[PDB]
Amino acid sequence: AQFQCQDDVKPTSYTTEEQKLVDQFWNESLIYLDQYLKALETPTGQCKDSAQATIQTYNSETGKMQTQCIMKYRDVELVAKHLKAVLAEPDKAKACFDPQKNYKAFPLYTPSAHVQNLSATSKWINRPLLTDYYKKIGGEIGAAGLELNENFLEITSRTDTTLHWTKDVSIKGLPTLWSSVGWIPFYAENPNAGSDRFRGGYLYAEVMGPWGNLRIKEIDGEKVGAEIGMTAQLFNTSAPYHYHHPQEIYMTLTKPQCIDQNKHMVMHWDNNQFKQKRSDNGWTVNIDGSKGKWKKWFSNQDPEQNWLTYFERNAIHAFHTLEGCNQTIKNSGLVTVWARTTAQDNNQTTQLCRPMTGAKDIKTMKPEDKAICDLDDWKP
Amino acid sequence: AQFQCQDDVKPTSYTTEEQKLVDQFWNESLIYLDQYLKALETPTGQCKDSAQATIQTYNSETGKMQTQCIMKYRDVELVAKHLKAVLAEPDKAKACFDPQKNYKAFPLYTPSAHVQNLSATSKWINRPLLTDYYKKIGGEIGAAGLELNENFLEITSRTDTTLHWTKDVSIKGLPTLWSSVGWIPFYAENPNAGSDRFRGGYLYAEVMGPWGNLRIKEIDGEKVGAEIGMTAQLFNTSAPYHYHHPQEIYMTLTKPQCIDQNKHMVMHWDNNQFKQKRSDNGWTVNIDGSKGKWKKWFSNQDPEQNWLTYFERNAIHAFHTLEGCNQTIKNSGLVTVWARTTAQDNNQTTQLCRPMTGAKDIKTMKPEDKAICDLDDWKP
Ligand SMILES: C[S+](C)(=O)CCC(=O)O
Ligand SMILES: C[S+](C)(=O)CCC(=O)O
Ligand SMILES: [Zn+2]
Ligand SMILES: [Zn+2]
Repeated sequence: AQFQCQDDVKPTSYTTEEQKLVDQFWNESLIYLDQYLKALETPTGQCKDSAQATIQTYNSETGKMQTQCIMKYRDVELVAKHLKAVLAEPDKAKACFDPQKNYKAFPLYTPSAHVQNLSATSKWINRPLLTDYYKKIGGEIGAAGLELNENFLEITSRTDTTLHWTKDVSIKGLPTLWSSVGWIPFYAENPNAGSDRFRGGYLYAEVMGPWGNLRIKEIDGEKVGAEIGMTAQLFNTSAPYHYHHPQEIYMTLTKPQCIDQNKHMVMHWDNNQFKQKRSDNGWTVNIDGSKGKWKKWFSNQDPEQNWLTYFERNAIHAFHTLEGCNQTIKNSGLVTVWARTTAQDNNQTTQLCRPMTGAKDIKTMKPEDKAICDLDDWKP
Repeated sequence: AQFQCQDDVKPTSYTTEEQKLVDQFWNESLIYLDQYLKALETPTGQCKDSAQATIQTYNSETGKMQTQCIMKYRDVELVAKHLKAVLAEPDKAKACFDPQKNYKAFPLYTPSAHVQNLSATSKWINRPLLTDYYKKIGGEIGAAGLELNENFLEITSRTDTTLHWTKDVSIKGLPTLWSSVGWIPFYAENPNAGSDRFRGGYLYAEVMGPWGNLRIKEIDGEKVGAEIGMTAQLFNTSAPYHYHHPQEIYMTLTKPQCIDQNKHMVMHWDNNQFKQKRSDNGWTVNIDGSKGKWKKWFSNQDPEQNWLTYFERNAIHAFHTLEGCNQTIKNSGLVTVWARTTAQDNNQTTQLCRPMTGAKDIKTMKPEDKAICDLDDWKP
């Protein structure tokens, strides 16, 4: 195969010792991507040829969850094809890999000195620390950011990978990877993202994709849409409803402490539980989960049975960690392997549904509050 | 100096070709022993006159590791004294060396044909192969033994000796030594030794000592206690707690792939973490590491910082390779330079702590399981 790297991949030269740190980063990245391929292709449930993914937590006509075998989607097929080419010619793909030590586009972080201490690679990369970031921010956002990042190892180690992975892909099994990838406080600066705790208590990182460590633009003339990484959301937080053009996959790693520790919702934009109105090149979708109506839209997540979910384009989705033992546990949360399949086409912006009532209660947004989602059409 | 060999050292005539093969073995043995001497005597840490050794991974009064400058121990001073005499008059000491080609006391092995082929000496010695030994045994012990011995060179080559050794003592630098010494599956036939994978996945060999290639009984009327060799323990294994009369020294060669790949515990018999009751001519020591209490007793091992440990008489110890990247790595383990200092006095038996109850299973013992150690007094 012929790899064309992204345009911000630059020639690099390392000392003998530095190259060992980069090679360990690369090797664990390759394990992550081989396990990712196996997670897609290994059959589960009643699917004969690939993994059974939840595509709607609540189908309006059936009143139950809806699944699909994940390799039925052409975009997922292409992700698998590109991972296979990467893994078959790793020396070629590695031309497109760098540790993002001097990445200028935007800041990338490491949670804490403790996390940094997990690997010589992470100490050498020397990203700014999120403990420093949230000390400067202060307030309730800073308190949530400190709770997550000062306890990041413990939160992210509460995982069970034994059923759907043949190698531990968590921070315990791949500590150089998790300690060295660029972590991003994606909601800390966004007032529309809801509560102070959710904004300070959310992080994600990208191993592979247009902004990750492995940045391949094309393989054999095909645009690489794969964007793979991880996410971490502190316990006792709720987020507003989300939607976006790119299709998205989540594999839950967290071993819950109670059955309803981690709940999630995904429903297609044209689901009859919502009200739709055509708009200039899009849809206005009204969501009304008031008076307990929201509860049936949310399903419990775990790393064995309800572990895999696939979001079609503009599907409405949310992650909810307020119920049950979230009111008593400590240093806990929701931790996933995350991906998007079409990162190089359409609009990648993560959109948030807004209060039907207005910016005023934007901070107290939960799944029971009536919301409005302004969807845009995508290009075929 | 005057050397008196052990009683099973016999005179043997060699052809010119055989003597050459014996000589190469002896020459690498002398390098191994000279490096051993330097590892004891070269100051490290805050020790001014000799190497800083860990003697307790967890002191109960301080809650921290405890160290000692290793030449403060009179038995270590005597190993150093006797190594110096060997190195000063190697022709005299060579009278007590033989390749154990026809050693009668018990079987000695070579891991595999591949390892055997690493040196003309080992091909000539023609030990029985552990690949053959474990094919016959079969089952889960045999599967572990084959995994270790089919991949012996890869496992034992994952070493970094640059910091504390001036010549590489690993298989990569002394291939005749490592391929020719007699390897022993010390736990393969011991039903008390714990899991089937630990039992098949353990090996040690003895260069110098009462059962080694160099078998000196006395130097200048002093009994030589020195017993020096190497150990290999396959990854993803744990062993029961150990104890024994002879003092013991471990120098870690494996370069870990995660900071917690290779963990060890050593705590003196009278450590207040345990409960002691005076028994007949000994001490009953009860150990309770349940509910995570064991974790603080175990320290990470590497060849640079926590590379040297010294076990006082009857000190409880264990080596634990279940954590972290042991759930992700392959063809890996823990490899050490091993020694005992008083191999000619008291009871040399390696003792194992047992499960607290009759219902408790040996095949599952891990550091977290309550255990009972029946210690015997030594002769002062
Ligand atoms: C925070 S991420 C990794 O951009 C994905 C968030 C989402 O849209 O679900
Ligand atoms: C003689 S052995 C097989 O090294 C005993 C192992 C130990 O007690 O550390
Ligand atoms: Zn999303
Ligand atoms: Zn021992």
